Amino acid sequence: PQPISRLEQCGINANDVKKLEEAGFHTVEAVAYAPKKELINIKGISEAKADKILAEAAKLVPMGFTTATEFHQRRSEIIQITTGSKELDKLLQGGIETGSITEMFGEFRTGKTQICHTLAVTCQLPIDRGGGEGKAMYIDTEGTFRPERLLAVAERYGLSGSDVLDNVAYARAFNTDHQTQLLYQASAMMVESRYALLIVDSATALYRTDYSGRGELSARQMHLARFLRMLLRLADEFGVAVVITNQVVAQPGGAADPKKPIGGNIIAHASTTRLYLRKGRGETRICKIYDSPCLPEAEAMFAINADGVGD
Amino acid sequence: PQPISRLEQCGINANDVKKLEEAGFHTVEAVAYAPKKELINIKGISEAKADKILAEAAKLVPMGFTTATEFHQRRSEIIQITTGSKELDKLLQGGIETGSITEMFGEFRTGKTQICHTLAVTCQLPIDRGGGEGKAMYIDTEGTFRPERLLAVAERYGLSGSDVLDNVAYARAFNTDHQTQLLYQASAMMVESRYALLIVDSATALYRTDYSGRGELSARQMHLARFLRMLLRLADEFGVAVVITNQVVAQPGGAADPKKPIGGNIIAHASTTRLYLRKGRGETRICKIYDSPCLPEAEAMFAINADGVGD
Amino acid sequence: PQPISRLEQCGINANDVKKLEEAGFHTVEAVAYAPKKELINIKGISEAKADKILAEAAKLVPMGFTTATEFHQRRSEIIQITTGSKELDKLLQGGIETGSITEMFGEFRTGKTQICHTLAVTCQLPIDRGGGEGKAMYIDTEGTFRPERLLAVAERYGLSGSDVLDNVAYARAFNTDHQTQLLYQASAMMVESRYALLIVDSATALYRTDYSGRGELSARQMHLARFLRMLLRLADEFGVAVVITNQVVAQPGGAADPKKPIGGNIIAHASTTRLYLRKGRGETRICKIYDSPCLPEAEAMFAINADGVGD
DNA sequence: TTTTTTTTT
DNA sequence: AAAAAAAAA
Ligand SMILES: Nc1ncnc2c1ncn2[C@@H]1O[C@H](COP(=O)(O)OP(=O)(O)NP(=O)(O)O)[C@@H](O)[C@H]1O
Ligand SMILES: Nc1ncnc2c1ncn2[C@@H]1O[C@H](COP(=O)(O)OP(=O)(O)NP(=O)(O)O)[C@@H](O)[C@H]1O
Ligand SMILES: Nc1ncnc2c1ncn2[C@@H]1O[C@H](COP(=O)(O)OP(=O)(O)NP(=O)(O)O)[C@@H](O)[C@H]1O
Ligand SMILES: [Ca+2]
Ligand SMILES: [Ca+2]
Ligand SMILES: [Ca+2]
Repeated sequence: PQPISRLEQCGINANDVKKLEEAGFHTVEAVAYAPKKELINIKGISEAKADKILAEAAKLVPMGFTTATEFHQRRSEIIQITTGSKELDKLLQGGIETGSITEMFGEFRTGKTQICHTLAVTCQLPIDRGGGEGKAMYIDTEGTFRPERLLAVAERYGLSGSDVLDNVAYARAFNTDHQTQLLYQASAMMVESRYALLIVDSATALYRTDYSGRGELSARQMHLARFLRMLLRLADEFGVAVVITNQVVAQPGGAADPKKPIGGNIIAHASTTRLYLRKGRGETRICKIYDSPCLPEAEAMFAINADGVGD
Repeated sequence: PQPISRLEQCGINANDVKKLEEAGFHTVEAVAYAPKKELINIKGISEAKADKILAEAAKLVPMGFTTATEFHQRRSEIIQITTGSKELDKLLQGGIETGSITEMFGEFRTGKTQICHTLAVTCQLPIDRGGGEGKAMYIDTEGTFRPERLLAVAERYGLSGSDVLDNVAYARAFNTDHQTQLLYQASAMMVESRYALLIVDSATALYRTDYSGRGELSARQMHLARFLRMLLRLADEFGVAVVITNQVVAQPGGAADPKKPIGGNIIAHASTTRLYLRKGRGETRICKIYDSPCLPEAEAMFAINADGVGD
Repeated sequence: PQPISRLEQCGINANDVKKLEEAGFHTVEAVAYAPKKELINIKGISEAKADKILAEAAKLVPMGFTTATEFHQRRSEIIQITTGSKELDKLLQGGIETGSITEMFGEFRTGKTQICHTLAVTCQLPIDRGGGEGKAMYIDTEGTFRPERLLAVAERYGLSGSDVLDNVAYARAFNTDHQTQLLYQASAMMVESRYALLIVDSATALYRTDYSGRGELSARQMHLARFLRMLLRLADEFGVAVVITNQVVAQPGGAADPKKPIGGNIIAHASTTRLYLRKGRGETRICKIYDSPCLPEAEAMFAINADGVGD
C-alpha cells in the first residue's frame, strides 16, 4: 500500500498532507475509501480541494467493475494462518484467512485467550510451515496477556524466545473511548512494517458497563457499529486478519443452546466468520462453525496443554 | 433499447450527445423518462434545446394511454428466473420476475448471500431449463462474494466452469457515495451486452455507519430514496430484475416477529416483492412472502448444501 | 501513583480539583482511565474543560502501544501473597498475585472466611518471608470478621498482637447501595498509605435478597457489573490484589459438580482466577483451580486448625 | 426512525 | 418443573 506522499503529484500544498495525518488517513487507499462527507470535517479542508483530493486519489487505486475470473485469481494468494492443531485446520480448510473478521465466543473457560496466544506465534512462521510472515498486535481490555504463555509456544516450534516477544505490540484499553483511539495509532504503525493478526481481546467487555440500561442502548450500538467499521477498513488496506472475542448471556424466559452472544444484530452482520466454543470432558473442548459464507456447519475437538492449543 | 446515436435525426450537434454520456443518459429511454428540471443541470444545456431534446425523444418511445388488454399481452413475455428449488418456485409462481425490485431480509445466517450466489448461475441457463439468458452483475458492500461457491452450482447444472465465472461482473463499494457511482458505470455496460440480475448485496449495510444519530437521519433517507430511484430506472430501461438484501433490528420497548427491517417507510414503499427468511431446524430454513401485489401470503422450506440452494 | 494536585500545572482553577474529589477521582490515573462521557455528569464541568482535563492527564501517564518484552519486564515485580501453606503455593506458583481479581467459592463450611482471615496477616510480613508489605482492608456483608482468629495467626508468625489488629480497616455493608458507597471511601484512603488485599467477603450475599424474582433480574446484574468494574479500577490504580467470596446454588432438573456459583455470566467473565473449595475428610479440605489464564487445572489439600490455614 | 438486556432454586 | 420485567435520543 502506497503512503500519501504520492499526493504532491497533483499539485496539493504540503501542509494539507500534514493535516490528513492528523485525521488518520496515512495510506492513499484510506482517502479513496473515505466518503466526501467525512473529509469536510477536517479543519482547513474546503469543498474545492476535497473534490480534487478524491478524484486524484481514484487515479492510483482500481475502483470499478471487473471480471469474476480475475477476482478468483486474486483469492489464490490469500494467506491462511494455522491455529496449531490439525483438527481446527480441517474445519477452516487451511486456517484463519487474511483480509477478514473472525469472531470467537463461549463461556468463561473455553480457551478464547488461549487461541489468541497461540496465534501470536504462528503468525511469525515462514509460509512453508503454515501461517504468514510479519509481527502481531494485541489490544487487551480485561488485562490478561500473560507473556509466559507466549514463550511456551515458541518452545514448541523452536523459535528464538526473545525474537518472538520483541515482535509483538501490546496496548491495554481502559474504556470505550480509549479503545477507538488505539485504532488510529494502529494505522500509523502498519505502513512502516509488514504485519499480521490484529487481536482485539475481548471487544465487547467494556461496552457492557460504560453504557447500561435500556435508555442508553441506542448510544451503545452506534459506537460499536463505528468501531467495527474501522476494523473492516484496516483489513482491506493492509491485508490484516482480525480476530474478535465476544461474551455470552442467558435468556431467562425462552422456551424449547440458551447462551447467545452479545452485541445484537450489529456484530452479527458485521462479522462474517463465527466460531462457537464449548467445553466437553475438560481435557478437551469443542469448536463449532456458527456462521460463514463458505464453510459448512461442522464440529471439531480441542486440546489445551502447556505448549499452546494442540491435538 | 435504442442508444442515443438516433438523436442526430433531429438536428442536434454531435457535441451535445457527448455531454449526455457524461450525465449517464446512455439510452434514448433515459432521456424520455427524465424530467426537464434535471436536464438543465448539465453544463451547456439551455432552455431551448432541452425543450427540443425531450419532445423529439417522445417521438421514438410510446408514452400515453393504452388498453389493458394490450398491457396484459405484454406481461406474457416476462421472464421468471428460477431459484434452484421447486419449493420456492411454488411460492413465486415461476420464480423471480424481471423488470422489478425484490427484497430479501433476515438475521445473520438465513442464507441471503447464498440465494444471490445461486441466482448468478441460473440466470445464464437456456430459457427451456428455467431462468433467462445473459450475464450477471454483483455489487458487494461487505466483501463476501466468494467465487468457490459459484463453481459448485455449475457442477450441479453441468455448465462449464470458466464460462460461468467469466460472465459475472464484480465490483465492491466502500462507502455510500461509491455505491451510487457504481450505478452510472452499470448503465454504460448494459447497452453492449444482454444482461440479467443486478444484485446489490446488501444495500443498507453502509447506510447504518456513515450516517449516525437522529440529527443525520433526514440526510440519510434522502440519499437512500435517490438510490432506489436509479434502481427503478434501470429495471424498466433494459428489463433487468433487481435483488436487494436488507438487515434487521430489534424493538426494545414494544409489547405483545420483533425483528423488523431497516430503511423505514422509504424502502418499504419502493420495494414491491419482499421475502422474509428465518431459520428452523438448521439443515433447513423458512421463506415467507411479506409483501407482494399479486402473490398471497404463504411459506416454504429451504435447503442449503454444497450445490447451492436446494430442496 | 500521583495525586490530582499535579493538575494545577495545566492552568485549571483550584475549585475544579475540589469537585473531582467529590466524584472519587482522587488519583491522576483515575482521570485518565475515565471516559469523557462520565466526566460530564459532574455538576459544573463543561465540554471545553473536560476536553482539557483529559488530554492534559494523558501527558503524565503512559497510554499507548509498547513492546511485549517490556511488559514482560514489568511482570517481574508482581508481588505474590502467600496463603500460609506450602500446598496452596504449589498450585498458584507463588500464591495470590497483585493487580488482579481472585474468586473463591464453595458450600457452607469450606473455609472461605478462614483463608481471608489468614491472608490479612500474611500481607503484613516482610517480602523476604513471603507476601508483600502494607495494611489490609476487610469489607464484610454477613457479619463474620471475628478478630480473635487474627491474633491466633500472629501467634504463628511471631508478630506483635496489637500491631496486627491496628493495621486492618474494617467496614460492614448493610445493603447493595452501601456496598458500592464503601468503595469511594476506599479510594480516598489508599493515597496516603501503602496497602495490600482488599477483601470483599462475600460480594454476592446481598444481591440475592434485595433483588428477587425474574422481573428484577436485569436490574440486579447491571448493579453487579458496575460494582465489579470499580474493583477492577482499584486494582490497576494502586496495585492492590482483590479477593472475592461467592456462594453456590443447586440445579434441580439437570442430567448426567451440581453446585455452580451465582452471578451468572457477568461474574464469570470479570473474575480471572477462580478457586473451587470442597470438603473431604474434615480435618482437611480440597482446593481446585476452576479458571485461570495461566495456571493449569489441578488440586491440592487443606488444613484448618488453631493457627490459621496450614498443611 | 433508530437500538436488546438478564439466570434462579 | 416453572418462573418477568426494563427507555432514552
Ligand atoms: N498452562 C496451562 N495449561 C493448561 N491449561 C491451561 C493453562 N493455562 C490456562 N489453561 C486453561 O485454559 C483455560 C483458560 O481460558 P481463557 O480463554 O484464558 O479464559 P476465558 O475463556 O477467556 N474466560 P474469561 O477470560 O474469564 O472471559 C482454562 O480452562 C484454564 O484451565
Ligand atoms: N458450502 C456450504 N455448505 C453448507 N452450508 C454452507 C456452506 N457455505 C455456507 N453455508 C451456510 O450458509 C449460511 C450462510 O448464510 P449467508 O447469507 O452467507 O450469511 P448471511 O445470512 O448473509 N449473514 P451476513 O452475510 O453476515 O449478513 C450459514 O448458515 C453457513 O453455515
Ligand atoms: N391474490 C392474493 N391473495 C391474497 N392476498 C394477496 C393477494 N395478492 C396480494 N395479496 C396481499 O395484499 C397485500 C398487498 O396489498 P397492496 O395494496 O399492494 O399494499 P400496498 O400498500 O399497495 N404495497 P405498496 O404499494 O408498497 O405500498 C399483501 O399483504 C399481499 O400479501
Ligand atoms: Ca478472556
Ligand atoms: Ca450477507
Ligand atoms: Ca401499491
